[PDB]
Amino acid sequence: KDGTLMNEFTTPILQEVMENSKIMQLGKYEPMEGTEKKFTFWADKPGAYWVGEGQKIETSKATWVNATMRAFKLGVILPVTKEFLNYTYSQFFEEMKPMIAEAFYKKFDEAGILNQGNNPFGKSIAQSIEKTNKVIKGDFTQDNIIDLEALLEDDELEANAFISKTQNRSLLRKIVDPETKERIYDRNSDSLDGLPVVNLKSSNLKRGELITGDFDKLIYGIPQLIEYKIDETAQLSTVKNEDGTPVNLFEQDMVALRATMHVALHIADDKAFAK
Amino acid sequence: KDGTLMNEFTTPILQEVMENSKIMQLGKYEPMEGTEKKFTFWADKPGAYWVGEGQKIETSKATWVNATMRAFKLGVILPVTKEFLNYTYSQFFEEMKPMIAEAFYKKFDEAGILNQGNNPFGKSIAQSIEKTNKVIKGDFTQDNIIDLEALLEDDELEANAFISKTQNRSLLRKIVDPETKERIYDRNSDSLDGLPVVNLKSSNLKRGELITGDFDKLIYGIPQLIEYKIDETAQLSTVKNEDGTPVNLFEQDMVALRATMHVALHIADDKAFAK
Amino acid sequence: KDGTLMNEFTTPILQEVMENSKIMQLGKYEPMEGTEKKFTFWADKPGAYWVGEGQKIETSKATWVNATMRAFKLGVILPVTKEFLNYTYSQFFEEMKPMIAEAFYKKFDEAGILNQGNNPFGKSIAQSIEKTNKVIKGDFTQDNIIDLEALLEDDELEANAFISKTQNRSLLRKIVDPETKERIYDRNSDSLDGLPVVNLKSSNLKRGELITGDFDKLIYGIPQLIEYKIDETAQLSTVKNEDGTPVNLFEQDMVALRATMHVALHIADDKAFAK
Amino acid sequence: KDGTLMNEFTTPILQEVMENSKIMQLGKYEPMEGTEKKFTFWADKPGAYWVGEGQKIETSKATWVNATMRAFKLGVILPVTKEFLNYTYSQFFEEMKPMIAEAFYKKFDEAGILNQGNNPFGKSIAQSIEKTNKVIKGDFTQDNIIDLEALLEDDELEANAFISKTQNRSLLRKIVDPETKERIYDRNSDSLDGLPVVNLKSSNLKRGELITGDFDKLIYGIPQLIEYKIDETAQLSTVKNEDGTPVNLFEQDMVALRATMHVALHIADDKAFAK
Amino acid sequence: KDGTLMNEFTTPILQEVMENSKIMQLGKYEPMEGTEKKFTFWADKPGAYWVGEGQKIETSKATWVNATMRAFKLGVILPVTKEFLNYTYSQFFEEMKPMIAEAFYKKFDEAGILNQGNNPFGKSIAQSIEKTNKVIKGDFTQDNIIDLEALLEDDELEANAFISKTQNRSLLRKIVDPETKERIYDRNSDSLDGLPVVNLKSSNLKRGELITGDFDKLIYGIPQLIEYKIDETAQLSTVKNEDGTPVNLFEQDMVALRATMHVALHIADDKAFAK
Amino acid sequence: KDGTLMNEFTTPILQEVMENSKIMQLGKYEPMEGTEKKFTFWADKPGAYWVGEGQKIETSKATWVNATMRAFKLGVILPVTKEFLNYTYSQFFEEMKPMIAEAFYKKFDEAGILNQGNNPFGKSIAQSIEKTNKVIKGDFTQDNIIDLEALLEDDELEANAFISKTQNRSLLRKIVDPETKERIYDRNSDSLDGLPVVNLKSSNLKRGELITGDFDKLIYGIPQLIEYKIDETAQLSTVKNEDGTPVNLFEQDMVALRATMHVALHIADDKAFAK
Amino acid sequence: KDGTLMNEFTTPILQEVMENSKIMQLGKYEPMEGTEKKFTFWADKPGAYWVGEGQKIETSKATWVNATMRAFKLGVILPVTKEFLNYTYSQFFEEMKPMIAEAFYKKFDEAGILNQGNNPFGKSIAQSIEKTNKVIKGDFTQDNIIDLEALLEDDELEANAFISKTQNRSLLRKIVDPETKERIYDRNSDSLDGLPVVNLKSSNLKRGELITGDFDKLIYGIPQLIEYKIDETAQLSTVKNEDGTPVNLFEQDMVALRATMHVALHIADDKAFAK
Repeated sequence: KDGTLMNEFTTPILQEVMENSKIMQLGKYEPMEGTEKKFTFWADKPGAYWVGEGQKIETSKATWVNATMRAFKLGVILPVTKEFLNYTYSQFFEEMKPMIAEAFYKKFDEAGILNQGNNPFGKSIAQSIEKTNKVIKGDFTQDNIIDLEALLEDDELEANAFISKTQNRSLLRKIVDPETKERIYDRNSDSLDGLPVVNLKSSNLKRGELITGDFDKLIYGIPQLIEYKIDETAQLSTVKNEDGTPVNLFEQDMVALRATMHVALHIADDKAFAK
Repeated sequence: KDGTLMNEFTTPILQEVMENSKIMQLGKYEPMEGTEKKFTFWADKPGAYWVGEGQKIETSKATWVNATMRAFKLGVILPVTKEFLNYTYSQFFEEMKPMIAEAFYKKFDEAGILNQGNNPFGKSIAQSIEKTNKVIKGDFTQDNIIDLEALLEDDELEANAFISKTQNRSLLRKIVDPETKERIYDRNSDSLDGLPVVNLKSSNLKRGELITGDFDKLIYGIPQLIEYKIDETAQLSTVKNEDGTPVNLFEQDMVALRATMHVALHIADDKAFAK
Repeated sequence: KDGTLMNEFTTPILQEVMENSKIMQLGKYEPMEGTEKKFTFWADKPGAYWVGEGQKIETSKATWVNATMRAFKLGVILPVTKEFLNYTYSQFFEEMKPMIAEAFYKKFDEAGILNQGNNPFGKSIAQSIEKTNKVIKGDFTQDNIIDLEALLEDDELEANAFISKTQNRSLLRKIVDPETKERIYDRNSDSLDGLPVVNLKSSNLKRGELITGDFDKLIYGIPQLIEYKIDETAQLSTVKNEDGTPVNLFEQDMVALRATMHVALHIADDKAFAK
Repeated sequence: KDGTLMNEFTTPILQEVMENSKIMQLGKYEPMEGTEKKFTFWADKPGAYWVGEGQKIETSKATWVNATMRAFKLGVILPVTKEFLNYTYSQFFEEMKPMIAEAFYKKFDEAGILNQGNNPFGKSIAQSIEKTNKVIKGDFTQDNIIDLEALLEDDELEANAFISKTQNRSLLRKIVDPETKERIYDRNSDSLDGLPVVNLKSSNLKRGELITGDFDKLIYGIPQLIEYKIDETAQLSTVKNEDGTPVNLFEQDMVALRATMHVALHIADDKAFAK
Repeated sequence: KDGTLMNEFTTPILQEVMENSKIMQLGKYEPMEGTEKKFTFWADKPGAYWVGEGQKIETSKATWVNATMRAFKLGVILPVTKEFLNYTYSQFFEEMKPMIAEAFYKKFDEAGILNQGNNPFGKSIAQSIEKTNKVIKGDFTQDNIIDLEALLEDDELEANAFISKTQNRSLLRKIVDPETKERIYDRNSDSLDGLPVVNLKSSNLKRGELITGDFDKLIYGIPQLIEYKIDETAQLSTVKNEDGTPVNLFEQDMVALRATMHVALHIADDKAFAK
Repeated sequence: KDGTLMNEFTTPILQEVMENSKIMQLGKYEPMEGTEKKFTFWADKPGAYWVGEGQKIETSKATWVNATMRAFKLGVILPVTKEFLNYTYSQFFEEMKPMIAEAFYKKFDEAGILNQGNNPFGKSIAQSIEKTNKVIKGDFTQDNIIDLEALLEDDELEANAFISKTQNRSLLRKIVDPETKERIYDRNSDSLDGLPVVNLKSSNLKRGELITGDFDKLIYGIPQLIEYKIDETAQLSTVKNEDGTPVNLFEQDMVALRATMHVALHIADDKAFAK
Repeated sequence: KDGTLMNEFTTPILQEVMENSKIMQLGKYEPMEGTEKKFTFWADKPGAYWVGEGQKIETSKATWVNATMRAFKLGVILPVTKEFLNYTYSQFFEEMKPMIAEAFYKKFDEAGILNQGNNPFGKSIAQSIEKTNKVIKGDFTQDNIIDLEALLEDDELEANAFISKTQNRSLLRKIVDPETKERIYDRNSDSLDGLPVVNLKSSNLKRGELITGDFDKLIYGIPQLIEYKIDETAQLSTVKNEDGTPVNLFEQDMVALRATMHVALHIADDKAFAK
């Protein structure tokens, strides 16, 4: 069990959607360190004569919580000896240094886009649904999607683009208005009211389109580094038993990433509710 | 509390609120205390040739009380001490003068278009609801929006621009007529039915566009500051707080912007009512 | 009486009603001395190898209408004495030449609809409704508006222009036809109706919309006149004995305009009535 | 009694009546005193290796009628004295020859296109409605208008041109269709039907479309010279007493016209039903 | 009595009906009256370590059919005596060959389009509708016309051209269509559902949408004059012979046409039915 | 009964349409039986200054099917004696190789896209559509057609064209989009949204189109092999009766062309709702 | 002659009428439609070194009343014929306009000072009767005249000149008493209390002297309308008595002016009372 030589390559199933995950979130400006904060609150009070009204404005909301990339894998442990012996599995791990790094890049944006993904904690849509009642309950319609865009507009803002899941994109494109097109019906993605939609692969989102405005994407950069020591799930091949093993044999490259997502005031959400 | 070495940042909202205050209201400039407005009506003569019938009416309108801009409080006082010590906070104090100037029009629009803190006797919606009930009850529709414009135009007038809210912006986009697909909100130009309409973004207005013809903007400018003594004083952790608290040293920045608005006694409104 | 300063004079409202009055109801500015005449001829015969019988017609038309003039009188009584002392009241009567012109144009255009002073041959709409039925009680419809235009087109000649009030203009824009291409509304063009529509603000019409074939308008009259009262509506100033008679006046400015309205053969009529 | 100086007829209805009276309604006009039209019916019979029998016969129909425009009575009698004295009335009588020429077309169309105007040697829609019916009377609708074209195809198998009536255009425009085309005419389109035809003035027919395809209106019509003796109607009063009609001195212009209409059993007529 | 007289017969609208039969069929001319075959094709599907099993064989259909063109009877009896004395009636019988050819095409088309026309064995419209429900029963609709083509597509056959009638053209135009464009009878291309449709004169049944795929055109030729012996349709006393023998009279003018048509079960003709 | 030689060949306008069915689906050809496998996402870490997660996906995919062109005997029994004696039926069996190839393309597509056979079985497009439940309930409408194309583009890559069944193509031709453009129809090439829709002759597919772009199509080659010794009996008789097929010359040739198809869950299809 | 005049002469004692014009002066001259507001005293107190406490006040004047000068009665009618015929009397009427200008100033000053026949509310004697009486009169005395100025000084007001009638001037200057004080007379003008004062020609009582402090002068000019209309209001006797109707003949000129005197808080006035 676990240890066979065979040619394997991953293509356009998850890696294609991974590269555009944070770009769909619209990461306006990438900061060096997690210290980006908004200060303006805007204060004024109108009187008439012989009166002095006071005004105060001071705010700071910085986002800094690094999320690591994938370490040495249990499946790659059986393939590590195949990497040393054959050229096929070595090129597979070298392609993984970009493919699985993109998967770590995908899950980092998914932490903000979905509440179930916990890494950044208190960022984008994950913080939006809990703090503000922006999510519309029920079936996503052409009028309901514009009503979802109203929730993003309610906090003195405007929605840029709506992030769509693999199953949520079908339900959004199915709905069409009484007279207006709404569902595009040509080649382009179906718009909620006017703004274009971008696809983002998610595990939590199934029905309804969530829209994000201004939430920054800033990172140290998801890389790859070859190492000998990594503690995870135990793996054994022949004449060996592993219980507290980490440093003994090299399985896969311990990739390093330090990513952060800037928190927004209000971002739109949509979900199907049944009782 | 400390309050030292901080970077002040402004979000893209103050620039939009300041420009739309008088532009949506169509406030004509007048260099006088209060306001003066005129209205005239002439009479016609009979069919038979002998003598011509005279008597012609002349009516005048005036507005009172110009709302003054609010001075800086304890929040800006903590930053002004940092402005004297640090180079970065010194430019922030001058930027605070410009931000409050934008907020001065924001309070003027709240007093002008809405009845949130009425400084003038005719406050668009307050002038409508008290004198002539032209407001349409119920949900906003494309047929109902033109009918709302019909309510203002019936009393010898014409609808120029409908003041849009944050929730009303996307509510107009959702609205569509039985035959006509026109709504105008997602596009660069937004109109109620045909004639151009600008968004006001007010705390008092909840849902529904409110049309208005002519108004006034007088003697308005920007904040004048040098050295000011506070009267009431907001509660703060930094520096001493007292009942008769004022500062001789640089802490508070004074403001000077007085403006008054006149009503034509014919303006439309829209609001949702529960069945 | 009070008195008070005139300050300023309005022009904005009267300017729109003055220009559109003569062009309304398909107006023709054709020069006529005293009265204009129109004639029509008809013949009918069929037969062979026998005596022939023929017929001939000669029609006569008359249009005799007098000038519309208005003095300063009881209406501008507080401004008549104020003309000698204040600069605003003196310039008011000179500017009233264009304001009373709007009133002189107001009665001439209203005579086509109905009006109190019927200078013309009855009324261009009332005599047309008595000759041919076109008006329907209830509510004006978009399909019915095309039928109303066809109602004038059926008798004698095809209709070109449809006259409408300010309240009717907003009501016609609210109305939409069964086909998308058929309905024009407020969104497309200045005119709501399909055919050429002219705005005429009058108390006699008040939401009706009636069409006309072809009617002529001939106007000639200078606005320069000054005399010591003739009509006398109400007493002025109150300081001397005896009040009522038109004898002895301090200041009065009269403006005359002699205009004759020529009757059309066939026109349309439409009015709304509550059930 | 007493008529001088003033002359010239405007002729608003006579100008358009001459164009589409017989020219639009009928296909071709081939000049003859008694024109004859022919039609052949082909025979066909199929069988298995036997003799083929089938009688084919050609049926011909002749049309001969002379409808001349007569010299005018009563009206021209007062005008003849004015023609001899004044140059204006003499030129008016020569222009009346061209006006009566249009009236001769009006009398020809009344008994040629319309049902029973002068009843000039039968034919017209009157012959079609009595012998073969083909009218299908009812309410004027979009389905009923197509049924009029279908009635011509059911009896003779020939497509018919649009109606030449202005009073029927009012009933035609009021009709609404499920399709976007609607078919209304007058507002933008020349004709509601498939083919294009101009509306003509009707004296006998009140309401309903007069659609006819293949027809013949052969004519030899021209204005004739005025003679000394004529008797038709009322005699004119002057210095010498006269009661019996003979003219003697006064002259009225006649016309020599021979117009005939040919039938083809393909004409549409609509009539309103009320019980 | 039937008196012989010199008269030229008109070609009328019947001359265009000749080309309709072959154009609606859209089939190649076969060298002789025989048989046309079509393959059934297709074999059993995929399988490893298994038997192949049998496949379908080609099936031939009957293409040869008996037909006859009728000769002129007692209808051309008065014309035969006029042919001997005058050159006009003699040239009329030679020109009647083209008229008889139109009748010869009319009999062939009547079998393919209708059940009332009896000539060909196994009617194209009648037998196909009886064997399988392809023809629409009830009200004529634009959506129902596509449904008739869909019934033909169920048997793996695409409709090339729709068989149009003069009565059916007005019925198809009156039917409401979901599309904003709308074809309506004929404009330039004339389409029933999508592809181009040809008009055909049909006295039998009529007033219903018909569609056709591929029907055979066959060799026959035109008229062959002999002027001897006849079956005799009308008996008469002096104009025609009582006994069917014709003796030596040249009223016969024999015609030769033995054509045929064979088509697959795809063509269907809709018919109106009363509830 | 009766196995007589006819010496007649039947082909074209049936075999040509079936050949373009399976190849138009667009898939990469593979040398041996076995599909290309792709790994599905590697797991990621969430925390900083910790061990990190380690998991990688293993790729798995397979496609194995051996297709064959069937040897005919059920219909080739009479044709076997005709092939051995006459050159026409012998050349017909060689031309039947192109007919069997059409069946080989038909069986490859019908098992996948329509699930008529179980050749693909596991990797069948219709079976995958049932497993995914992406099918739209109801009639094939313009709104449903755009939703069907979007259903594939949401889950995976956007499909090129929706696979038609000719009968479904005609029903979809009746439906047209909201914008001024007809969907598919019969202009030049039928298209669902982008690329040209491939019509496939199917027994299972009748109404509703399935959209698949990334579906594999691979074959061993073309079907051509020798004929020797009888197998699988359906019908065999001429002079002596037989129960089981053995001995003598073969009726039609069994031909080898092993084809297999792999799927990636893209097809959706549409089913009509019945109550 | 009664009405007829040959030689016209200028009016005697012209300097006395001009002296009354200059007498109506105490508190400047300002031209307006009504009365202009004059600000209060506003005093300030020294108090101490550090604390700065004072007072500021503003007073307002009510805007009312304007001047008028009317046409002369009876005597003007005699002068009307003389002015029209002779150039010398016409120049005398223009010189009479300057004499009536002196009378216009005389009327406004006299009615304000005595009898209260002015339109102006609160002036000299009318101001004393409404607010507070300063001096009581019975017998003319030197001590009583000094007490009148002391009564005005008690309400904080300094008098510059005491205007009085010609009958009261001699009584105030010279009085039989024990000791005489303050008279002047020989220097420039006779004094009542101890200041130089001008006497005005007015219809006033001989017993009782009046004193003025501050009263505003206002004017709009003199002699505006020269040509007179119909005379009816004035009582005429010369040449022809006018009561009802009168032709266009100028008798006397109409003069236009506007006067309003500012109401003083303290003004001295004395009125005679019986014992």
